[PDB]
Amino acid sequence: RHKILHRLLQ
Amino acid sequence: RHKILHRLLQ
Amino acid sequence: HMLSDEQMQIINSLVEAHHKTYDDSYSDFVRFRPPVRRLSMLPHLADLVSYSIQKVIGFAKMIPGFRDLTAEDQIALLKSSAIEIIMLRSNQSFSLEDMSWSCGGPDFKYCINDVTKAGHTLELLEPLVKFQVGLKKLKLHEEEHVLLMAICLLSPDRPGVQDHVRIEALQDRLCDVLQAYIRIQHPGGRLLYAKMIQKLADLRSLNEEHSKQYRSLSFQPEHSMQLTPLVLEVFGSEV
Amino acid sequence: HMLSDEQMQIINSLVEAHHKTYDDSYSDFVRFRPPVRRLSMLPHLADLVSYSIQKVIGFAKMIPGFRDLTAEDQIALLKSSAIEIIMLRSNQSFSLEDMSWSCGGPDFKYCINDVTKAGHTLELLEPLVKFQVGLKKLKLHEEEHVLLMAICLLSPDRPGVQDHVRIEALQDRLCDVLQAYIRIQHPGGRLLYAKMIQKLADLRSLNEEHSKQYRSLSFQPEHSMQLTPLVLEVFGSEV
Ligand SMILES: C=C1/C(=C\C=C2/CCC[C@]3(C)[C@@H]([C@H](C)CCCC(C)(C)O)CC[C@@H]23)C[C@@H](O)C[C@@H]1O
Ligand SMILES: C=C1/C(=C\C=C2/CCC[C@]3(C)[C@@H]([C@H](C)CCCC(C)(C)O)CC[C@@H]23)C[C@@H](O)C[C@@H]1O
Repeated sequence: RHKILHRLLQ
Repeated sequence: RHKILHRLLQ
Repeated sequence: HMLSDEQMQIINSLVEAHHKTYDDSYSDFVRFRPPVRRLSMLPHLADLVSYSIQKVIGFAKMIPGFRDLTAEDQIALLKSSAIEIIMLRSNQSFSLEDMSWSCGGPDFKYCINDVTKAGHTLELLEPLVKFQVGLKKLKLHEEEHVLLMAICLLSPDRPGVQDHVRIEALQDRLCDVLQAYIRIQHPGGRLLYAKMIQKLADLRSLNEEHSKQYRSLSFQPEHSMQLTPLVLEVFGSEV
Repeated sequence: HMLSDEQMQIINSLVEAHHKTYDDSYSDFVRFRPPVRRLSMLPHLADLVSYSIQKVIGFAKMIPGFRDLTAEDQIALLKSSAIEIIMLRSNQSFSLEDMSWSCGGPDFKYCINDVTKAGHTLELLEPLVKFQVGLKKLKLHEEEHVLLMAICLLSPDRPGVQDHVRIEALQDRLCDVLQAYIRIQHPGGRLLYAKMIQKLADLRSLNEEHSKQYRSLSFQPEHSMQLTPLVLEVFGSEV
């Protein structure tokens, strides 16, 4: 899902 | 899966 | 009357288990991400809780009868009680004088305020400190404290438990030891037992509230990324 | 000839992006779990890499044209290059004198040996240091260094990439800027460009080797529990 990468990429 | 809990519980 | 050998051996196992999983000097705390006074305290407290879970697990494996349970039930018991076992063992560092958990210099002394910076509200912290105060006042013997933790951990009333019959029995045998001990070894402990069970109920509520607040913290990746794999695994809903 | 405005603006964006994501004092390193000399250095290096990924992401979002890519391709590019971008930016802290990455007192100075205590072998570390040495000797200008990172990040030759046509184009425009810059602003840089591209190939091999060693470290929960959510997400195979 990449929850963190998504959020950080704004 | 609880990979960590399993391993720690030996 | 007087305790039996088996009863006394159970006490020996638990006291030693606790001694082997709880450092009163808290020297390991320096290996934790430093505390900092958005949720500046989360990294340190996450490491503190993560370290503590590891310790609760070590103590658990030494509770007589626990390791015989299926790995599935061991996990079910750990996951649902971990948070409560932690609040219980933390009482050893709590101080009625300053209403805080004192584990080190100015750095490792935790106040309600500090926990606020970990993403938690008074909705939880108020009862927690209130619980810590009440429990401290019971001046439990190390033996009663260790039994209260083993009893809390073997609560068959946990979601996901299967063999809730054998768990039920194990908790009962411990409850028997605690009751006998208080009666035989603790002067003026006529009401004690009843008070200790009441503490288990307060823990359920604290557990519930913490779970709510944790869920929110958990759904925000910017925050969840600050937790540790173990903390994420034990407090997560993936069962 | 001479650079164009667009070409010069791209250089301005990248240099500033890097300045905004790379502290030469390394003051944040104290917030990392302390280093310790089984895999005693893993906690500190995990935090160092995790912190660094966050920085690579910040720099990435400022690479001209990157943010226009689909979130899926941004993630695909980050996940496969992150490790290489990290080895590249780390060169700024590497020292040919002591053959180490010097970021602080005795604590934040990293030797091949220290990385060994994070679960990695010479199979990786030898080429890494060898790569660090060769790259350092190219005495790149901050502008060429920042371009080399943007170019490495926009390699369309990454697993999981979709719009490998637009990515391909973006990398090309950057390659054009780097080439022009070297020719126009870097005296004696006739061979440079060719040497810099060769460095990208060395990174692929380093990337491959690191991936192997990481997989092993990753499959052992006693070790994986020491990593961070972000590190687990970026180097994980769940795409
Ligand atoms: C750990 C231990 C100690 C203190 C416990 C505390 C003080 C700080 C805040 C804590 C950790 C409460 C927090 C509500 C829990 C927050 C965790 C999280 C952010 C993941 O939701 C629960 C118990 C509290 C120190 C020592 O007694 C060992 C013990 O073992
Ligand atoms: C990070 C940065 C720095 C150094 C990089 C190093 C030195 C220690 C060991 C590292 C982190 C190598 C390790 C093979 C990677 C191990 C990671 C893991 C354990 C998860 O598999 C890759 C690059 C090396 C410091 C500073 O330059 C910022 C930069 O950004």
